[PDB]
Amino acid sequence: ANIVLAYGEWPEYCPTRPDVSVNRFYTLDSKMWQENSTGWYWKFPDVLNKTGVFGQNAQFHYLYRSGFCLHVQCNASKFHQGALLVAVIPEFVIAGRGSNTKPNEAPHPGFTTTFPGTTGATFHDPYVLDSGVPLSQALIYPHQWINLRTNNCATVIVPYINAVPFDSAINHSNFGLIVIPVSPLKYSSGATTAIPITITIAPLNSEFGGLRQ
Amino acid sequence: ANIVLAYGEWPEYCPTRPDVSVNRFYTLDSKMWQENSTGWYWKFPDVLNKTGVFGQNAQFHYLYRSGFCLHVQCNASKFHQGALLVAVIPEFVIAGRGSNTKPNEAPHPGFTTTFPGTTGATFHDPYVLDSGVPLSQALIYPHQWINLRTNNCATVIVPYINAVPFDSAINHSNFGLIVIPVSPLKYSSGATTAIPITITIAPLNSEFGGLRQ
Amino acid sequence: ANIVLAYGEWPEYCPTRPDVSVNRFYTLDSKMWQENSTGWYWKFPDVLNKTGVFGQNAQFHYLYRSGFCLHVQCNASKFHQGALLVAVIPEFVIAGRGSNTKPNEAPHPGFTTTFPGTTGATFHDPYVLDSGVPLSQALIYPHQWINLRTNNCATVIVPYINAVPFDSAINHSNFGLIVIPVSPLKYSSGATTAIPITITIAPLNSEFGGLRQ
Amino acid sequence: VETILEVNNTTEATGLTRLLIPVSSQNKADELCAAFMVDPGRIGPWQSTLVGQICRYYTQWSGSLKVTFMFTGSFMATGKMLVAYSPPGSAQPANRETAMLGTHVIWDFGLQSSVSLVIPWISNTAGVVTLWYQTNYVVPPETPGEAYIIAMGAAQDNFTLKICKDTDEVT
Amino acid sequence: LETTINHFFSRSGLVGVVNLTDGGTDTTGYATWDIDIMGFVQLRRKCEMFTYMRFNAEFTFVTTTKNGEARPYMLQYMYVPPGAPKPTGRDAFQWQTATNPSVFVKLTDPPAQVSVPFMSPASAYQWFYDGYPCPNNMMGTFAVRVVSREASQLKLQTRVYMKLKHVRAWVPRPIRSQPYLLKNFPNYDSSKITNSARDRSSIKQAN
Amino acid sequence: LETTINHFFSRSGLVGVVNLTDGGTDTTGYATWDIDIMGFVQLRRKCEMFTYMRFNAEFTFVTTTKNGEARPYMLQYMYVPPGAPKPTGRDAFQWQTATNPSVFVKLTDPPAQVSVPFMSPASAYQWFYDGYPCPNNMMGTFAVRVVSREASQLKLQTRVYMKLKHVRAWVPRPIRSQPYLLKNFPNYDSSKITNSARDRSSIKQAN
Repeated sequence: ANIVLAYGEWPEYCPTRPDVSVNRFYTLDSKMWQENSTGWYWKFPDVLNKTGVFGQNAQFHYLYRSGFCLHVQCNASKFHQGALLVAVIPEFVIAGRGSNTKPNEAPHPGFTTTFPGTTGATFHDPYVLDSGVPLSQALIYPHQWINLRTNNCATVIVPYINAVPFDSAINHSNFGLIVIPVSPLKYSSGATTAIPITITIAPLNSEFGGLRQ
Repeated sequence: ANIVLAYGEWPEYCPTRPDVSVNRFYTLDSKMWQENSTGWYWKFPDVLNKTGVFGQNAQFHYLYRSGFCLHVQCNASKFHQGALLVAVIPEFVIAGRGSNTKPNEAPHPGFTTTFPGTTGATFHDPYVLDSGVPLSQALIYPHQWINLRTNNCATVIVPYINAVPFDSAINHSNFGLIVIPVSPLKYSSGATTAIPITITIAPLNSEFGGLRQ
Repeated sequence: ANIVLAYGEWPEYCPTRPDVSVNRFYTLDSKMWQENSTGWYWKFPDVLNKTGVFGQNAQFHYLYRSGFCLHVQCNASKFHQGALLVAVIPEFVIAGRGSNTKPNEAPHPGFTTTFPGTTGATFHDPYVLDSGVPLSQALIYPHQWINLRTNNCATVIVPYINAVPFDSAINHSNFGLIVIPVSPLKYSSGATTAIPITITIAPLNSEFGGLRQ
Repeated sequence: VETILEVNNTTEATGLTRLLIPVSSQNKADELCAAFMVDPGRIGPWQSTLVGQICRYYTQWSGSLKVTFMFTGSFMATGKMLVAYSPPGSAQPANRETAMLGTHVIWDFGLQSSVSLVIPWISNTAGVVTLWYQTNYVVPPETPGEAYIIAMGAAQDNFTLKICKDTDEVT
Repeated sequence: LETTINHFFSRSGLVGVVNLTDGGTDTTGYATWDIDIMGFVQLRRKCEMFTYMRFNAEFTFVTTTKNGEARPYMLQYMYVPPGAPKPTGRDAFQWQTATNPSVFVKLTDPPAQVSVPFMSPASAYQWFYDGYPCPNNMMGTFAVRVVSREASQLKLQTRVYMKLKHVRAWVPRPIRSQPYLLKNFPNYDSSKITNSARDRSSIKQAN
Repeated sequence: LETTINHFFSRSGLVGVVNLTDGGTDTTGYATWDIDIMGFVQLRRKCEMFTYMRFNAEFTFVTTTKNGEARPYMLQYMYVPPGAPKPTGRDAFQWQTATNPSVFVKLTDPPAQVSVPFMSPASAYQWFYDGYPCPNNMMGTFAVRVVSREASQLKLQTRVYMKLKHVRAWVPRPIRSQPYLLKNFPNYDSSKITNSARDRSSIKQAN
C-alpha cells in the first residue's frame, strides 16, 4: 500500500505517556455505502472519547496532544464500480444552512451535528462540503482516492496541527475526516446492493496532562 | 523516626507499572479515639478501591501485586496519656461471634464487617482480636507501640505476602491493620476529650494485569 | 504453489526398479462437484492396479513399496465460492452403518465400497468420515484447504507408511485420499452449475518383488 | 494442531453446517455476528476440537491459545469485520465501541482472507471472543451475498497440563 | 535439634477413623473419607500456628474387625485425586478406573502404607484465606472397599495414621486460645470468654 | 513430564475378569481368557488414538473367592503363546506341556505378577488394518486352573490387571466420538448420530 504522509511531518512528542494500551487499532463500525449516499465526516478527538482506555484517559485529563494513523478499507466485488475521496481537514467547521442575516434568528448546527461521536454523520450538500467551500479544490488537503478498480485501502498519517501545543480534547475537535462518493456506486442486478466501509485509527504518540480525579 | 521493616524484606517487583500517580500519600480520615474506645482495623487492598487513580486501576484490572508504606500519626497534648498498639496482620480473617455448631445456623460476618472500606471498622472483643486469638502475643506480627509520652508516629513498610504472585484486589484482602488502645486514654477535666488518629498509606511498587474495559 | 510434505519424510528406497515408465503423471477422471455433494475418497494402491504399466507390474508381483506425489486441481470461475478439504489418511478403514451387535447380522461394507477402484466413491455421512470419527479434527492428518478465492491447487508428497517394509498391493490399501466440501458450492444463476476436480498422481520410488508369471 | 471449532452448535442444524459461521449482506452496518467462550475443557464449541478432547484427560491446564478464522466466500466480495477478545471479568460486550476498546483486530476481506488472534493465559468466566460486523458485506451483481467463516483453534508453546484423570465422553 | 519444624511435625499421629458395614439391604460396602488434617484439635492447633505450609504425607491404614480377630480378606484402598469423581456404590465403575490408584492388601498382612505429594495448585497450603472464592486447596479422597464377589458379612474398622514429611512453614501467627465451634471456621463464643491465665488471690503474692 | 506417552499409558488398570466354577458334572475347572487390550471402552479409546503401537506388558492376577475369604489352595496360571493350542479340559495334556509357561501360587500369597514382551511378527501392533487377510497380531492366552487331585468345590473370581510398559506410538489419528457397537469393528450407527458439542440457545451468547 501507499501511505500519504500528511504535510510531510511525523507525529512526534514535545505529561504522561501511556504507550501500551492506547496505541492499538480502534476499529469503528462499517458504513453502508449505497447508490444515493452523500458522504460521511468524523470529528476525530471526540470519536474516541467513549471507547475504552483512550476515552477514560481523555475524559479524566485536561491537556491533550497526539497524532493519528488512519486506515480506511472499502472492500467491494470486482463487478462494482465507483470512487471515493478520503481527506483530512484541519479545523473542519460545520456551517449552518439558512438564509437569515439576524444573529439569533440565523440557524446554527447542533451538538450532534458538530460532534457526531463514534457513529459519524452524513452530509447534506456534499458539493459545498457543508461549509460554503467547493469540494472540487478540496484536494488541497491531504487526501487519497479509493478507486474500486485499482485499490481498496487508504492510509493517512496525520500529525498534531494546532496553534497551542496543548488543548482540551472534549471542547475542541482538532481535525475531521471526510469520505465522499465522487463517482456514484453502480452494479448490475443480483449483486450486493451496499458496500461496507471500515475505518481503523491508531493514536500515535499520545500525551495527557492535568488529570482531575 | 524509627521504621520497622516488615519481615526484613523490601517490596520489590517481579504487567503495567503506573509509577507516577499511584505512588502518592493517600490520607485516610482521622479516627476519634476516646476513653471507652475499643480499636480499629482496616483491610488494605480494598481501602483504596474507591479513591482515585489507584481505585480506577485496581477495579478495571484482574491481577494485582504491590507493597505498602504505612504511616500512623496520633498527635495528643503533653497532658494526655495512653498507649496504642499498631500491627499488621497477614490474612486477617474476622471470626463470627456465636455459640452455634450447625452450618447454616452459626453466625458469620457480613460484607461490611469483613471488608470495612475506606472508613474502617471497630472491634467488638479486642481481647481476642475478634478471631479467637489472644492479643497478648499479637506482638508476633510486625508492630509498633504509639506511646503518648515518647513518640506520636509509627511507620510500617510491608511487602507482598501471598502464596500466589498475582491475585484479585477485590475479592481477597491481603492483610489488615489493627490499632488497639492497650492502655486507655486519661486526661484531666478541661482538656480535649478526643484524640485524632491519622493514617497515610503509599502503594509502593504497584503492578496491575489483565484490564477488562 | 505450496507443497505440504507428509510427516516431514521424503519417499526413499530401501527388488526391481522400473524408474522409467511408472514415474509418469497418471491422471484420473474429473469429479463433478455440485451443490448437494458430500465428498469423495480413493484407496490408493488399488486405484492404479488397472491402469497400464503400473497396474501390470503391480498385479504380476507379490511385494510392493512406493510413495506418491499427489496433485489435486479444482478450477472454478472467479464468481463461484466454496472450500474443499483434501487430506490423506493412513489405514483408512471404512466402517459399516447399522445398529446391530450380533456378529453375522451386523452390516459390513462390500468390496466395491472398501476398494472403490479408479472411479472413487462418495461418502454417506461426511460428518463422521464414514468411520465414527468426527472430521473437525481430521486436520491431524496431512491436509490442505482448496479455497476457491485464494488458490485452485493442492499437492501432497506422501511417503511409505506401513509396519512391514513390503506388503501386497492388491489385498491391502495402504492409505486413502479424502476430499470434502466443508463450505458448500454457491453461485448465481447463469453460471456453470458443476465444478470439475482433477487428480494426478505420480508413484515416486516404486519397488516390486516376487513376480509370478 | 489447528482444528475446526463447532461454533454453530445450536439446534435446527444438520451434521456439517455446525462447523460454519454464516455471514450475509442482509445484516446491518453495525451488528453482532458470532461470539463464543475460550475454556477448552468446557461444554461448548471447544468440545469438538482436539485440544478440547486432550485437555479433558487432564484436570489442570495453563498457557495461551490461538484462534484463527478463515473466510470462505467469493473473490469479488469485500468488507471489514472486527474480531474482539474480552478478558475474564465483565460479561459479553454490548456495542462495537465497547468491544473495540478491549482487544480487537480489524480484519478485512480484500487482501487478508485468514486472520489469527492469540488468546493469552487461560486456566481451569474464562474470556469471550466476539466477532462483529464492522462495515458491511458488499457484493457485485451476479454473485451470492452469503458466505461462511470457519473458526479453528489450537494451543501454544506455553500450554502445560497437569493431574491425569479418566475422561467422561464414554460410558 | 528437636525444636525445628521438621521434628515439630514429623511424627505418625492418628488423623482419621473409618467404619464399614458391608451388609444386606444397606449394601454400601464402600467407605469414603474426605481427607483433611484438621480432624483432631491437637494437630489443628499445631497447624494454625502458621499461615502457609508445604509438606508431603505418609498414610498408614491399620484395619481391624469389630471384635478384633483378623481373617485373610482382600481389601482395596483407592485414592481419588482432587477433581476426580467419588465412587457412588460398592461396584460402580469409579472402582475400575485406572487414574485412581489402588492398593490391594489382605487383613493378615502388615498395615498398608502410601505416600502423597504436594497436590495444591498454589505454591503452599493456606488455612486462613481472607476473601471470597474457604479456599480451593484440597488433598483428595481415600475410598475403601472389600474386594470380593459374594458379599462379605463382616464390619471392619480402619484407622488412618498420617505423618507429615518435608514440612516448610511461613508467616507465624499466635496460638488459638479460645475453644473451637466449627471445622472450617474460626468461630469463637462471644459470651463465656476463657481467660488465657488462671486467676489467683491477689497481685502481691506468688500463687 | 506427565504428558508423554510413557506416562499417558503406563498405569496398572484393569483389563479382564475371569470366572471359575470347578463343580460336578460341568467339571470344567479351567478358565481360558483370550487376552486383548480392547476390553473396556477407556483403554480402547486411548489406544485407537494412534495407528501403530509397540509395548511390553505386566500382568497381575488378583484371585478371590465368591464371598471373599481366601484359603490356601494351589493355583496354576498358564500362558499359551500365539500358535500353541489351548487346553480343552481340566486335566488334558496341554497342562503338562513345557513350552507353555506356568505360575504356581497359593491364594494366601500376594497376587501373581508376570511380564510378556513384544510378540508380534510385524514391527508394531496395528489396530486399523485396511485390507484382507482383521490382522494377524495376537498376544496369547492365560488359562488358569486349580492344581489339586480331588476336585475343589469352590468358585473363584480372578481379576487381570494390565500395565503397559515401554510404549511407543506412531501415526496419530483423531479420537473416536461415536459410540461403540462391536469389538473388532469400528461400526457406528447411521441414524442417531451424536454431535460432538452440546447444543445451546443461540449463536450470540456464551452459554
